[PDB]
Amino acid sequence: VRMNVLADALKSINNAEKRGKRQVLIRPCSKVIVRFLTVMMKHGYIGEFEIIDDHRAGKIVVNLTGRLNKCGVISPRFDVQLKDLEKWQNNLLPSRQFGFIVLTTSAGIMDHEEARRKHTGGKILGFFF
Amino acid sequence: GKCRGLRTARKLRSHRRDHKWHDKQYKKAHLGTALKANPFGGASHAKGIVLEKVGVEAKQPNSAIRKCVRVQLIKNGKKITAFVPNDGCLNFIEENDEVLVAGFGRKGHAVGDIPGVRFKVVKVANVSLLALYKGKKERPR
Amino acid sequence: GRMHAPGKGLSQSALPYRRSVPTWLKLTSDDVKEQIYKLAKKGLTPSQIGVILRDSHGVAQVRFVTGNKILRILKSKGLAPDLPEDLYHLIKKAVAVRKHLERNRKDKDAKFRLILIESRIHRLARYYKTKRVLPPNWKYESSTASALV
RNA sequence: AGAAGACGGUCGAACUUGACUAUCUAGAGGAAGUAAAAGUCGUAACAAGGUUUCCGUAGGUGAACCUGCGGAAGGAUCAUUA
RNA sequence: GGUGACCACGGGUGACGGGGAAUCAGGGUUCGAUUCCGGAGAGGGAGCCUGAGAAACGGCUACCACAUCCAAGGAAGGCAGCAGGCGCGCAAAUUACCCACUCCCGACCCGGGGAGGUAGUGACGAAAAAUAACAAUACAGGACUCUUUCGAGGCCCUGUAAUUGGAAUGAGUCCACUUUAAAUCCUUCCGCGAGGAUCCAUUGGAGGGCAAGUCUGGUGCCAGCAGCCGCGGUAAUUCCAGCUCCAAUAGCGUAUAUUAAAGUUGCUGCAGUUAAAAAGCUCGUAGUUGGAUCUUGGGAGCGGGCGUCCCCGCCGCCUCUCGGCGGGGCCCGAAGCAUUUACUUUGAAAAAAUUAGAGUGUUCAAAGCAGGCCCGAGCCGCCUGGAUACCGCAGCUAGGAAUAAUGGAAUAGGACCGCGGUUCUAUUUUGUUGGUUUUCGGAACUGAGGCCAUGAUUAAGAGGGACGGCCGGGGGCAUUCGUAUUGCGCCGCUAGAGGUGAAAUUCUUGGACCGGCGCAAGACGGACCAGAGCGAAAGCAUUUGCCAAGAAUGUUUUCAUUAAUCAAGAACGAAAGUCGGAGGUUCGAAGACGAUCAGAUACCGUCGUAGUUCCGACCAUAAACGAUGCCGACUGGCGAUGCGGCGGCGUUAUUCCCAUGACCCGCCGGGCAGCUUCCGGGAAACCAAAGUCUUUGGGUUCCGGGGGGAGUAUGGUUGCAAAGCUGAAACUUAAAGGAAUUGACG
Ligand SMILES: [Mg+2]
Ligand SMILES: [Mg+2]
Ligand SMILES: [Mg+2]
Ligand SMILES: [Mg+2]
Ligand SMILES: [Mg+2]
Ligand SMILES: [Mg+2]
Ligand SMILES: [Mg+2]
Ligand SMILES: [Mg+2]
Ligand SMILES: [Mg+2]
Ligand SMILES: [Mg+2]
Ligand SMILES: [Mg+2]
Ligand SMILES: [Mg+2]
Ligand SMILES: [Mg+2]
Ligand SMILES: [Mg+2]
Ligand SMILES: [Mg+2]
Ligand SMILES: [Mg+2]
Ligand SMILES: [Mg+2]
Ligand SMILES: [Mg+2]
Ligand SMILES: [Mg+2]
Ligand SMILES: [Mg+2]
Ligand SMILES: [Mg+2]
Ligand SMILES: [Mg+2]
Ligand SMILES: [Mg+2]
Ligand SMILES: [Mg+2]
Ligand SMILES: [Mg+2]
Ligand SMILES: [Mg+2]
Repeated sequence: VRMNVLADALKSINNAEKRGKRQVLIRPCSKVIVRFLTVMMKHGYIGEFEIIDDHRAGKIVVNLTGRLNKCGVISPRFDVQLKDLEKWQNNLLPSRQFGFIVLTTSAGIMDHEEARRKHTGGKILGFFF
Repeated sequence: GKCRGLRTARKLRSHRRDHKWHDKQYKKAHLGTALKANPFGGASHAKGIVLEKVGVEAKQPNSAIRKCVRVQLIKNGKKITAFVPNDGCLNFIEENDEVLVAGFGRKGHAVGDIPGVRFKVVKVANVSLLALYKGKKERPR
Repeated sequence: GRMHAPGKGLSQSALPYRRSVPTWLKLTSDDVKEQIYKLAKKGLTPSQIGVILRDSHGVAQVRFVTGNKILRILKSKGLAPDLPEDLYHLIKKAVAVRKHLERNRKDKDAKFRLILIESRIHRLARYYKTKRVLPPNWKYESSTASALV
């Protein structure tokens, strides 16, 4: 069933941007969704998303742009110990020149660059690039 | 698909464990059989006594007689055919003469022709065929 | 796609944004709790009350009119049933399957619909044991079931 | 003080007979496989393989085999012309 | 009583445990008997003395197991100390010299140490590194310059030769010295010590993988070659030889264990339409996995780029009931404690060697750890090192609270001198000690009040549960009918008919076949019947009744995380098959004959047993097949149809309309299906899904790792038995196979 609500959503926003779809809604919604999408907003990977408030769960509607090649999700949230952060961002991103492993540490949800500035580890969620 | 979860380190380990008794190359190595079966008791070469000289008929596409030796190994008393490599060297080896027999390179496969012959002769009465068939060291007497 | 059947259907109820009462309604939190009250008294299930109250009567949803949901209104006054309405509907059903199985020992079909039903019972039961509405002891028994309805 | 000694008890190698399990092997004679690869008797299969083929089960048969029943198409018909 | 599939218990090991090793894009994989740490045993056990300290083996006591001398009464035996030998063995050193170094025991500066060092053996292995260089010729060439080219000047070159030529050196040998303990070895050097014919480089190759000759001899499917592919049958690029070349090269070969290679064990990270492969189906305990939802925006400042936009310290809470740095504060000392963790970050602790890696003319390097210097040595001495990082998990400490669980108030409770009643008992206090009773301080208990905006998040395009009107060859149990079929009864007429690539056994004037009318028994439910229906899969169709059960839709019905998949364990499971029983309609293994055929113990015929038919037990398998696990998400079209709903525009009917109902036209959910396409997949065939996969991981179940041997043997278990389930190896084997292509033969 709905186990992981990212994988759910991120499939459907990778899986639109292939078709070139202009915008998409994501059915279940969550806090973690919002908080990881707002990360994608900063590096440009999407445009402004506007969350509907069906009284229950939430829907979102994501303005897409052309720019997202793929976003995916590492499904079990392994615990990343900062020394490993490299070994991951080697084998999970296309280059050292862009690509963003979104993860979730002590000091909020954020990309790997921002966990490195603050010097924290934590749990991998996914990656967009 | 695969089990993929996070407290699934065992279902995984124990999965990748048994699905090696379906590997062939480990069930030689880790089972028992091999050490029990190969006259060469896990041992690179072995010494044995030449009990007679036997020509073997090669596998159809290539007709020829191969010129091997029935050996009996010391350590086991297990018998053997070993193809005496290189031309006219069977001529050297006489009966009842102590030979150091090594493998063929296929470790169990019989090589090419020589149907069902894993072993090749190397030494003969502490000499080495390579020295004899070159004519460097003569036959001892 | 359902617990125990292939049919992967969806047909469900669906409420609006709005929750605030819809102004037809007179009654008030009291006169609804006066009426739930008299229906449960007469002998109806917490579902069945919610029913009578909407078709004939007026309340979209009790929950919105009063503070709490029907069961709590019965339970906090002590008109609530012995076991959950939701469960003895399964038990009553089981005992009905039992009966004709006991006359017709050929019905292979009835011998899921029993096994399934039994299993949808046990399954239910063992949260009602962790949510602690049932005491940690009660158990099905075929024999004692027919009585329990 | 005090040796040799003797009654008792305790750990207990050892020896004798059972039990188990492990491992390893002796064996009259019997039946497979493989080799392997050129003998005889057919010709089962692949072409509509001359009998669409195959599964399971059964029964039969010098041998492939054959025949029932239920299947399968991996067919030799994606159709049969209200 | 304790342990157990979070896999105990049982068995095995080519198992003394760590520290590391070689491998290695990241992750592992195997090895670690190996000098450092930890353990054990001295043929095996047991017991012993003695000892602080031992159950001590360079003690002894037996026994067992071994074995020596003998005067035959007796006696002495323990190398898994060092040397050595034997046996085993594919597989491993000298009866060497010594306390000089490091250390230890002693009563001890003084002896001893096979601990240890030093030699010898020593392609276990690692480092460095000769096996020649150079001038001039003779030439053999080729970039400037010169020449139309041929030629030449020549700064450039390089090939072979003459060695023309001397120069240089080491390998050796050996005066001498150092070394050391005495040597040896090394480092130092006198003296001798290079023209190849020497001071002499070999091992495999020379078709390809794979760098290197269809050079030349010989053999001629032999010998032989060839890890695989292969060559060899009279010119072999393949054998044996010759010459030439290539690779590495002082090393180099084959023996096999093992790692990459292996995206062929796949955590990262394989696969399951057909290639090896998804249980027949379903339930289901462990396990794994599980929606959303709860402090924030914002404030105050310092600092980058009147305000706006990045960048920092702040607004862990509570306590102060607790310390104190006659009444104090001030806040640290204590604890509510981080709900209870999981997580993350910082410490501390992590034996050295190894490792990573600071520093360093070991002549470099493996190494070594020193060295450097100051110094003309008058300095009678200075200066610096012996860096650091990692060190899993668990354990310890401290920050953070991103996510994951987990917790707290609901048949009432937190606090609020809120108040009392009951009891308790501590101790200050009555100039001291006892008694009684108090006040008070702290428990415990408990009457009765005040306040607390006093407590339930929502209902999942999750689930569970109620109700509604349909729906459906879903299941059972009754009941009813239909034909044909054979059987018989009767009657009519008459001689052939059935069967067939043709015929006969067969049935028949004892009148068969045919015709008619009657009964019979059992079968099976024709057309209607469909990419139509239902169930789980086996699955499921004459009428009617009854009996439960179910999907779907409908639903501002209720419950509220209850769920998915699931080892283990259950329910059902064509046919065939088996025990019971009932029945014998046809068909029909087996079985009998006729033909056909070279034969047919086959097909094609004619009989007909078990069984197909029923009721009762078992069995538990299919090509049980969509050769597609189940749940969950997403991505395009377009047509149709089953059900339910909804809406509309029709009308036939049907009535005055209606309600309907029957058609039409839409929409909506979930069903069975179709086509179409450069989504995107896909080896290919193909596939709305086999799509979302090097852009690798939504959850989870099963399961394959070349083919056979083999679904065999053996073991276990179930079964009355067929058999079912679990399920090896030796051996052999190079492809077997799959998808598509041309062929070519049906
Ligand atoms: Mg289920
Ligand atoms: Mg096949
Ligand atoms: Mg052993
Ligand atoms: Mg010994
Ligand atoms: Mg000891
Ligand atoms: Mg002892
Ligand atoms: Mg000794
Ligand atoms: Mg050796
Ligand atoms: Mg020594
Ligand atoms: Mg070396
Ligand atoms: Mg030399
Ligand atoms: Mg080659
Ligand atoms: Mg490997
Ligand atoms: Mg790799
Ligand atoms: Mg594979
Ligand atoms: Mg299936
Ligand atoms: Mg009919
Ligand atoms: Mg099972
Ligand atoms: Mg059956
Ligand atoms: Mg039957
Ligand atoms: Mg019977
Ligand atoms: Mg017949
Ligand atoms: Mg099967
Ligand atoms: Mg697939
Ligand atoms: Mg993958
Ligand atoms: Mg295999």
